[PDB]
Amino acid sequence: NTIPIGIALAQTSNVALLGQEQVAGAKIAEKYFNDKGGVNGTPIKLIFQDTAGDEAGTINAFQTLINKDKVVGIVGPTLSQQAFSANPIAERAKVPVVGPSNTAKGIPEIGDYVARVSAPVSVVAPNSVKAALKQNPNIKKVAVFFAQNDAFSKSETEIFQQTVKDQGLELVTVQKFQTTDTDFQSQATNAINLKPDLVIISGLAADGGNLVRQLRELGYQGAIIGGDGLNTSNVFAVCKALCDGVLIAQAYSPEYTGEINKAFRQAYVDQYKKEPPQFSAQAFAAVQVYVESLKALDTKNKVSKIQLPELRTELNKQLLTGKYNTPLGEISFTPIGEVVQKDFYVAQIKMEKDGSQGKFTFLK
Ligand code: PRO
Ligand SMILES: [Mg+2]
Repeated sequence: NTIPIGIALAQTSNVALLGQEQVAGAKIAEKYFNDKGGVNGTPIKLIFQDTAGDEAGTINAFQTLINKDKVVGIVGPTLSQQAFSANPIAERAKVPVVGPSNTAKGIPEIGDYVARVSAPVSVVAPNSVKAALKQNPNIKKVAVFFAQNDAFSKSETEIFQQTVKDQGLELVTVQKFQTTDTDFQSQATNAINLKPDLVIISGLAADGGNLVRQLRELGYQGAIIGGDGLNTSNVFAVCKALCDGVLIAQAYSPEYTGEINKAFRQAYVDQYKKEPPQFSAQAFAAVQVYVESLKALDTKNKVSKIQLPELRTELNKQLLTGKYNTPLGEISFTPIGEVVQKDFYVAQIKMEKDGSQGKFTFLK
C-alpha cells in the first residue's frame, strides 16, 4: 500500500531541457524519503504524467493524475504559462498543487489549492543585475530581450527592466522574440547597433541559448545575464563555448549544510557526476513538502485510511502551515501559498573542453 503523488512536468519537448532536471530531483526525493520509511512506514509512489511543452499537454496530465491516477496532490507543472492554464483544474477538483518552478507573478493567486516552492522573479532576478554591476561597475547601456509568447518571460522581463532603470542605467532597447524562434539576427543586430554594455535575456533554454550564440557571433562582447529559463545544465549543449560567462541568479546553493541538502547533493553527484542544479533542488523540495505534510497528518490519523477527497483537502491545509528544512534552506508559506525564502545567489557559466562540458560556478 502506497500514497500516490502526481508529478506533472515537461518530460518531452524543448521544455524538457528544464523539465528533465525536475524529474531527476523528484526521483532522488522518492528514493530518499522512501529509504527513510516514507510516511511513517507507508511508502510514497510518484506517478509521472508528461505535460510536454504546451497548455493542452498540461491540461491532459492534470486531468489524468486527478481522475485516473487518483493522486493526493500534484508537483508541477514546469512553466508558469502551463500553470495558469492547468492549475484551475486542480483548484476545481480540490487537489493541491505545489509548483516547483513557476516564478511568474500571480501563481499563488490562481487559487487556495495552489502553492509554490519556487521564489518569484521579483526576489530572484535582481541579484544577477547586482552581480553584473559588481563585475563591471561601468555598465551604462542595457539591452533587454524577452519571449513575448511566454507568461514567465513577460513577468521576468518587467523585473529586469525596472531593476536596471532603478540602478540609473540606460535601457536602450527591449527586443521581442518567441520561445519557438530559431533566428534572432534582426533583434540581435538592432540591439548591438545601440551599443549596450549589458544584455539580459528572458526566455527558455533552447531559445535563450541560441540567442546567446547569435549575439556573440554578431560581435557582442559585453556582459550577459540569463533569466531563470536559461538556468539549466542542459543549456550548456545549446550555447556551447559561447555560454561562458553568462550570469544567472539562483534560488539554491549546493553548499548549504542542511542534512537533507547534504543527502540530496550526495545522491545527485553519485548519479550524475555533477553538482545538483536549482530545478532539481526545487523539485525535491516540492516532494519534501508533501512527504512531511503527510507525516504530520499521519501522526493524528493514519493516511492510508483517509478517503481521497478528505485527504486532498487536509493535505492542502496542512502543507500551507508547515515549516521545512529543504535543499533550498528553511522555507514556509504565506496564507496564499507564496514561498517564504530570503537567501539567493548568483552563478556564472564556466565552459571547458572546447565548449563540450560546463558548470555553474557560484559567485561568493
Ligand atoms: O515560471 C516559469 O515558467 C519559469 C520556468 C523556470 C523557472 N520559472
Ligand atoms: Mg494559493
